[PDB]
Amino acid sequence: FSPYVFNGGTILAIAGEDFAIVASDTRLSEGFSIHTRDSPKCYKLTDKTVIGCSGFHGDCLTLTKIIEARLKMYKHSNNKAMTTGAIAAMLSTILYSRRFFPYYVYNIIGGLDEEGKGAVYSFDPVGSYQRDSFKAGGSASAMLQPLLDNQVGFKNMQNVEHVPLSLDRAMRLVKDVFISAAERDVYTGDALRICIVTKEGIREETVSLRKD
Amino acid sequence: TTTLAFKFRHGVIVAADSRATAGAYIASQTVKKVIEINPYLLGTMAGGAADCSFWERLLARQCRIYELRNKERISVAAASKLLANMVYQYKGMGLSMGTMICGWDKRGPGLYYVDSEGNRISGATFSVGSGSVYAYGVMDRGYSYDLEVEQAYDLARRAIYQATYRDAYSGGAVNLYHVREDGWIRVSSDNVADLHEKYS
Amino acid sequence: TTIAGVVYKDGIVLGADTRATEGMVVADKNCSKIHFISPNIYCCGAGTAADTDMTTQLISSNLELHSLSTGRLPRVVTANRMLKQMLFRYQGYIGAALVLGGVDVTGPHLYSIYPHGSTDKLPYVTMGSGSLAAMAVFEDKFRPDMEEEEAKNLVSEAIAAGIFNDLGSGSNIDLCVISKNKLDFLRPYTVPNKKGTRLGRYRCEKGTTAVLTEKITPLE
Amino acid sequence: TQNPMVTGTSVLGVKFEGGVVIAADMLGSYGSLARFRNISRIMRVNNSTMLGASGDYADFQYLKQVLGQMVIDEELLGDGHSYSPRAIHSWLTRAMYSRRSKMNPLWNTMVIGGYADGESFLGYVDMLGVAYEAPSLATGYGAYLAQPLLREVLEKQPVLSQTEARDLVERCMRVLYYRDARSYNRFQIATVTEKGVEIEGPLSTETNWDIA
Amino acid sequence: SIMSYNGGAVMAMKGKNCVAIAADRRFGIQAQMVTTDFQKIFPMGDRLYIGLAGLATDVQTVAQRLKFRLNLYELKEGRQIKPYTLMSMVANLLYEKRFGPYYTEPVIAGLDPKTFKPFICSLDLIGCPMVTDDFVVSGTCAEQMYGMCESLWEPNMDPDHLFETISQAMLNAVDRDAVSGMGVIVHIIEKDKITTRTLKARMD
Amino acid sequence: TTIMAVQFDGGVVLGADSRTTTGSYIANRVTDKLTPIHDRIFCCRSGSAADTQAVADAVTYQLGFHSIELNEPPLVHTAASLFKEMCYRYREDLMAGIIIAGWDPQEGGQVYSVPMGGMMVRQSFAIGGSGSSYIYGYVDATYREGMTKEECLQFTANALALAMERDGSSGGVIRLAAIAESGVERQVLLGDQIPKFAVATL
Amino acid sequence: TTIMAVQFDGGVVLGADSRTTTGSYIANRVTDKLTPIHDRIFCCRSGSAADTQAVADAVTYQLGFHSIELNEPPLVHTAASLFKEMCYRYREDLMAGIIIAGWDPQEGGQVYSVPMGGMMVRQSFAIGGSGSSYIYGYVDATYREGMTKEECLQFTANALALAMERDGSSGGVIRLAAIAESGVERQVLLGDQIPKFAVATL
Amino acid sequence: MEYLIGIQGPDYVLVASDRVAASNIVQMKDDHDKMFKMSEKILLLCVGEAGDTVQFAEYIQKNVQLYKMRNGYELSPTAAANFTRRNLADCLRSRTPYHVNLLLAGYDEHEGPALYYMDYLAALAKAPFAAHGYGAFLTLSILDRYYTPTISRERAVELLRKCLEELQKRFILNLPTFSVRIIDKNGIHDLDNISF
Amino acid sequence: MEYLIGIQGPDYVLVASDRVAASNIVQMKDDHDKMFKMSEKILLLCVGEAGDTVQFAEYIQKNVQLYKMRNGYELSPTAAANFTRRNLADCLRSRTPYHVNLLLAGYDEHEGPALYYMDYLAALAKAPFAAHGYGAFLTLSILDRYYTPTISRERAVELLRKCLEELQKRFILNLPTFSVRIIDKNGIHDLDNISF
Ligand SMILES: CC(C)C[C@@H](C=O)NC(=O)[C@H](CC(C)C)NC(=O)[C@H](CC(C)C)NC(=O)OCc1ccccc1
Ligand SMILES: CC(C)C[C@@H](C=O)NC(=O)[C@H](CC(C)C)NC(=O)[C@H](CC(C)C)NC(=O)OCc1ccccc1
Ligand SMILES: CC(C)C[C@@H](C=O)NC(=O)[C@H](CC(C)C)NC(=O)[C@H](CC(C)C)NC(=O)OCc1ccccc1
Ligand SMILES: CC(C)C[C@@H](C=O)NC(=O)[C@H](CC(C)C)NC(=O)[C@H](CC(C)C)NC(=O)OCc1ccccc1
Repeated sequence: FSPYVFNGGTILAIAGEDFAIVASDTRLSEGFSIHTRDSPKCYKLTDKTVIGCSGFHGDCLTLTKIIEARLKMYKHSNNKAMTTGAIAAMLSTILYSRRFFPYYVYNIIGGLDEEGKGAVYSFDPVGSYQRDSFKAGGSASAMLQPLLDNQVGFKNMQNVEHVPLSLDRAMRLVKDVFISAAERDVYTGDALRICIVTKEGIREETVSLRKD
Repeated sequence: TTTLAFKFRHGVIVAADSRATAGAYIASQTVKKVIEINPYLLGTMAGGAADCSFWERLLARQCRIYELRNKERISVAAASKLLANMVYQYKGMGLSMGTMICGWDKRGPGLYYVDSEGNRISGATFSVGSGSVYAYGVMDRGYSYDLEVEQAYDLARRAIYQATYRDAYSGGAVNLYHVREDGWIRVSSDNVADLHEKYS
Repeated sequence: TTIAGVVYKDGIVLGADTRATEGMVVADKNCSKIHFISPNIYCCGAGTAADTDMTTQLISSNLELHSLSTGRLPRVVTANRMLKQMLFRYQGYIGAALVLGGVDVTGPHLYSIYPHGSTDKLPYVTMGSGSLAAMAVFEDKFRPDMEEEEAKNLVSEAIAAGIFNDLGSGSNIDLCVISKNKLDFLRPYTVPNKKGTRLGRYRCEKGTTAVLTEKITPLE
Repeated sequence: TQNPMVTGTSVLGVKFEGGVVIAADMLGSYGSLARFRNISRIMRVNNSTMLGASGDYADFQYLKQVLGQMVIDEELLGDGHSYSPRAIHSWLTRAMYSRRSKMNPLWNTMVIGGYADGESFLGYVDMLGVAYEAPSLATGYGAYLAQPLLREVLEKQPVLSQTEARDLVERCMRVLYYRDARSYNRFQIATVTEKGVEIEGPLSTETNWDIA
Repeated sequence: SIMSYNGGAVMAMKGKNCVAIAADRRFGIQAQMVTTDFQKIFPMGDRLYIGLAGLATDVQTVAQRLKFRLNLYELKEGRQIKPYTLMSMVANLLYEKRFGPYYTEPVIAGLDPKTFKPFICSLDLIGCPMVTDDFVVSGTCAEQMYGMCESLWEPNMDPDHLFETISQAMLNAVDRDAVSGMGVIVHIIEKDKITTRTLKARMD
Repeated sequence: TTIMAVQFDGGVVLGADSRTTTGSYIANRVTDKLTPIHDRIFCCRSGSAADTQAVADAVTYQLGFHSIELNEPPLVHTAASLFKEMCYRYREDLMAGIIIAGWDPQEGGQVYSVPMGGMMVRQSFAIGGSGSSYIYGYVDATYREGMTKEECLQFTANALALAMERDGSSGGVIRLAAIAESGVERQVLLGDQIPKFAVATL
Repeated sequence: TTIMAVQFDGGVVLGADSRTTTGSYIANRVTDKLTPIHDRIFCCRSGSAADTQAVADAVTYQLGFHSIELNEPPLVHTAASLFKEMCYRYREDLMAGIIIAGWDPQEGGQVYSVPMGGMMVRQSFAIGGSGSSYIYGYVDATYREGMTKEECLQFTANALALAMERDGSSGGVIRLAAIAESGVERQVLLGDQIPKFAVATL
Repeated sequence: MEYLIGIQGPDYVLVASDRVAASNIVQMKDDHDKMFKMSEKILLLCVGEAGDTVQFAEYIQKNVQLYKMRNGYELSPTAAANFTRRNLADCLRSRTPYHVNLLLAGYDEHEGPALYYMDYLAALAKAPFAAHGYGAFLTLSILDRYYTPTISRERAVELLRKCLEELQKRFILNLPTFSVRIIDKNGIHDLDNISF
Repeated sequence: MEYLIGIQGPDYVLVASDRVAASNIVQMKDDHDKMFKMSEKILLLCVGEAGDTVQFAEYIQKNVQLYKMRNGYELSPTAAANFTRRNLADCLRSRTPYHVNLLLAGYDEHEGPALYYMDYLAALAKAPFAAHGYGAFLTLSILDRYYTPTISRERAVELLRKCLEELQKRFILNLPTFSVRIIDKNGIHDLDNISF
């Protein structure tokens, strides 16, 4: 008996000056088969925070329910909603509690900081987390990170002006990167769920990818 | 990972790289591997990122409870013993954690190497990580207790740079801290790419 | 891989997907899985690409030497016997699952060959990781003695089932129709899936990449 | 079950307009041998929920007892509150994930079908806590043989009638008999509607053509 | 883990009447670099080249054994090899070792010896050829290289734009691979010239 | 797989299911496991498809050359012996259970079971395959000496049906063959033609 | 081992072989695998001797205390439920295939199969053991609804005899018990009393 | 393990090798020589499994010496490095593989000094400086920090000393003496052993 | 491995330990002390798996120092050896075994000098001289050839230097410095370190 199964899934998160974009594909798979062509991997935790989860869907469903309970429990004892950084810190402890039987999940939290700026925190299966400006996770993490490092980071490029990232360029980059991943990753490619966090709230958009 | 620490005439110099890897995939090149337990005590992280980060944060919370209860900051020796005793309880279970606890106590500048395999040793110069061997050669040929502060800073940066060059798992920026009686300071975070141009 | 084959009233319709994958990453988005064995015989191949593109190539050479000596069109039974008697002496070490189909002097003949040497002459056959999706379409819609357009729509529907339901299958649909009077190889028969349009321009202009050294060798 | 014993084959479910229909063969195989050929692998939970299970039949019989008692218990309260299809599906996911985490899994893949509040529920629960909802579901070899045919129809015509849904199931049950070696011709069909859950008798796919 | 022992990355891209072939330059054992100037791309004709990634012994052996056959073919047939024939030849050598293969996957970039038409290709470790009309990648950063070339490659790129694309794709992909890099070399093959450039790359 | 052969005064009746399986998948649902090695000698193949097809092809070749050289119809024992020779010689590289039954002008209708391992034994009736186990008590209880081709054809059809209903690796159609001096008559039982037995209700 | 239980209007007929074996050695050649759990509820045991005996003792202990408190003859479904509950809670520690058959004033004669794993099914006729594999076809061709107690006795005898002739772990004598409201009637068939089927000798 | 080091200079190639032969926990020899004279201007420093080093090294030496006798001239450092690589690579997939890590060093009157690093898998790389052994991990960085392409033969011996002093301080194995030789236009020259 | 040697004389016990803390091919410390003071007349030299050595040794040290505090007198070298052997044998079949090889050296006014040997299996052996490590295989024979029950403390340091110089010539590991301490009626005396 093997307690884990890779169910596929790609998650991306880009932080801006007033917006944070968490995005994911909507494909659940087991082996060379497709369970559902409509399973988004993004979850709204607060009006200012969304988490993306990929790996073993059994552990993903459990962790999100554990996180939602812990968020309500923090509000009951502290009389205030949890910050994106507080959720990032708690997740690291919730993940390391299962160090000897880890949750096979890759988590990227996107939200606004207490100053209203975007905040992306990337997490490893057993805890390790870090604030980043952009992060891809899941099946096509290695196919999406390189272009984001070049376009959003402006790396390996000379004589190029480092303009601040607009939401529109961020939106177009997210869509373009997922279309390239869909053409080369077999686990990514049903639809794209883009969730955008701003002062107004978490707007959600869905685009179509390629059905195998 | 290449972490370095040496005790000289003007205190203790602590240096590290910034690369984190998931296999042969560079997950990050901006990881902070030096933990500020107190304004005067710092820990370095080499091995499992989650393991090292979790137990140094547990040591920081334990060292604060010590200051509140005993109205005095823990010694570098007492902090290293807590970490060693904590990790010993899970010996053989697979924790990978190589660390260096550096600071200024009432006995003066202190540097301790605590591993997840039960090792706790004091010393003047330690280097932990996959680039430790590469860094030891340079720091040893340039180490001197009577080294000047700027010479000590340059030695730490060169030793980390020469290891980021020979070790595939080490790279990013050399982050340098200087622990002194007034407390540690963050001297610099130079990228190895700009140091390749300087050292050539 | 989704390779399928059906025997209709006038001949045989073979079909295949066009995706090759190394691990869980796509390597070729337009591979040819239908191979020429003889002017009257074609073979769809699934499994190790190098094995299916060498067992077929060697049998095509041997049936050519046979047809030059005999002076007669090759018989699909000769290809099956040659292919099976080779796959057997390798005990499944050469992983070549194939759908051999052709029309000879005795009519149209469709066969399934497995990497160990087993063959099966059947009216409809499917192979590859998309075989059961394709078989569900054939066990639900196959009717004996159909027409070309009806039989071609069936093999495209079977290939689509594997392309949209299998993860090792995808890209375009190729169909090879063989009659006693015509061999139609429709390589890009149906292009069911396409890459989305780029929304942002990421072109790097001259000067973006810094070079350390350059050497231009003039060619005559 | 660390090692499954007498087990059932595939269970199919498709949501039509006004309810859901599930189908299962009435056979329990003991490793190739068709030992028990008149066992129901479908269960009526409440008046709005029905459960079909694949895998160990003893593990399913245990669940029929626990879920059966849970429904009797809530009815004794007489408070006008009843477990809904999504609540039973939520409970089964937590039940399987807990057992998998104890390394003692219930070897069962279940399809929950339900109709409540003019809304059709069709959920999937595996033995690892992997759960999802879909317009059509198929367990075991039904995933590689029947789901393709079901999904093709549910794409051109997203909403099917009860007659169109029953016809699709009978065609998928026929294909499963032809290419599944653990399948039996005698099978049951269960439909949940506003009129409650009904389980059809020992139906046969005598629509088996054999042009050998 | 027999291909990540020595690391490596090679990429070939098509342009308008021009081809490009780039390679990393690091030679290392597991995590130790030994040299930063190892050759992985070898000339197989005036406008024909082959980039080899995998075990470094296999890169050198396959190149040398390919030159043996190529020089014999060129002298006997009295003509330069056309890009497609070299691919068929490499496939024959690699498959002759099907049960006990060379741990190297080759990319061929060249212009037809007469029509000067761009040809690029990739073969597996047992010799399975795949001709593409866009780009071909091979190495330990292949996934990173796929994502970069799928989002940056454009049709009918000129010689200068082909250099800026193959170079940017190689530099950002090897920067996410720990066992690949220590320099990048790029050969732009055109009808009248072969420009070779070394790029400023992270040496970490 | 269920293969069965019975001898009658004048010939032999042979029978088989029609199911090929890769795991629990039915690769072929209409397979012919009754192969003709010569004009009046057939084989019932069980076990590995590739191994059984290769050995049957080899024996047909060797038996064909022997018959043209020795200008005389082949003996059923000779075919069984050539099958035994290969199946014993490659017993460690071949999974093949075979029943060689046919009619010869000298010894009449003969049924020979060359099981796995390479052993060869003449039998009044022979059964083989994964479904053979479920019908051992039936064949032992229903077999009677002096049966006819018609009674023997019913015995084979009834026995194969019971095995095909209990063995998952057996099923499809029942292919029957009757070999006698007159010739070889082949018959396929499908659907309601396949013998049926009532299930219980409790 | 071969164990069989058959229902009839008024009661059930249980039967078993008598061979306990360790490898290919027969430790007990006259074992009784038919154990009275209560006055009109017996269990046919198959699998591990120690596990079967331990479970039958525990269920007899529990059923007896239950019947004393309730002050009523116990139900065969209650006996089958207790066996299933213990054989499912300890499925990984016990190798116990059991068939519970008996009579009760409510549902009359009832046969329940509790195979290894812990599932329980009410059946018209149940067969268990390593010899059941050979009698599946025979029991599916000769079972007829409406059989009398005498016919059910003859049916069980012929079935157990056929499996004892083809299974190495089965043999000895055939022990049969017919339970009804009148009571239990146990008998042993030895030697010639055991049904005989002519072996086909060429 | 055993230690091999090579530093290529503008007109010379300096090589050093440890002089210890160990059984298990005991050094059975402290005057061992791991350098073989292939030609008058080519040296092969070989380390590896017992029996495999001399069997492969003596084989390459007798074949390079046969070339000089058969052709009247000697093989160049590059030809010798390639001949060695082909033989080590052609016995890798054979049933008799040689576990040997080598450092060929030679001086061609035309191409000048050359140092070639080869691993047991038979990967040949030309290097300005290279080392073989676990001690290479503690010394390659000292060479990278101080090696300059125009290093003098005097400064080359000083850097060799810096690297061997590092082995005495940080290495866990007692490597006390080192055989030091240099190659140039005038041939191979034995230098004093750096002992500690 | 680490080296421990103890030589007992007519009225004293001389002990020595290597001063190196290694970590995979590297010496991370050259001034390590493997000797723990239990009383003013008993020394415990512990070597073995990391953590187990300091964890077990500090436990015995604290329990011995607790006995002096509660009883006003100190435990004998023999009672300390027996107490240690019990604490290692009880943890032997436990889930937390300690892998520690130890030499206990102590002096009692009545029983005089005493040297005890204990292995990870927890066997206690009193011996005139003893050693732990792979270097014991090369030094116990020199101790057997030159040891006399009436050896002076000056001739004893000479026998110790003969054993340590044998490690400097035949052992494969670099053990350059050795701590030396003597116990007598006047307590433990730290003699100069024997370095090479
Ligand atoms: C602890 C510091 C040195 C930080 C960091 C820098 O090297 N550590 C590391 O990179 C090493 C990688 C390797 C040496 C095992 N340890 C690590 O844990 C990192 C974790 C993320 C940073 C990717 N790499 C890794 O493989 O973790 C993935 C993982 C996931 C689940 C369980 C265990 C391990
Ligand atoms: C004509 C078809 C056989 C081509 C296609 C269809 O199956 N091949 C495939 O899909 C298979 C996937 C595998 C699951 C069989 N992929 C491949 O065969 C690819 C070839 C592409 C990179 C061009 N090569 C490959 O992975 O071979 C590695 C290998 C090496 C030695 C033995 C076995 C396998
Ligand atoms: C002898 C024939 C009449 C076949 C007959 C057996 O009795 N029926 C069967 O079902 C046997 C079952 C056997 C494994 C016991 N089937 C088989 O032997 C199958 C048949 C292949 C054509 C798929 N062979 C097999 O499993 O290995 C060959 C193979 C090679 C590649 C992929 C899948 C299968
Ligand atoms: C007694 C019935 C439950 C059925 C009985 C008859 O086969 N079962 C058995 O005999 C099984 C068969 C199998 C588990 C090896 N054998 C057994 O349970 C053991 C074998 C030991 C290694 C545990 N046989 C044995 O030791 O004999 C004990 C015995 C002897 C006589 C009467 C009752 C019990």
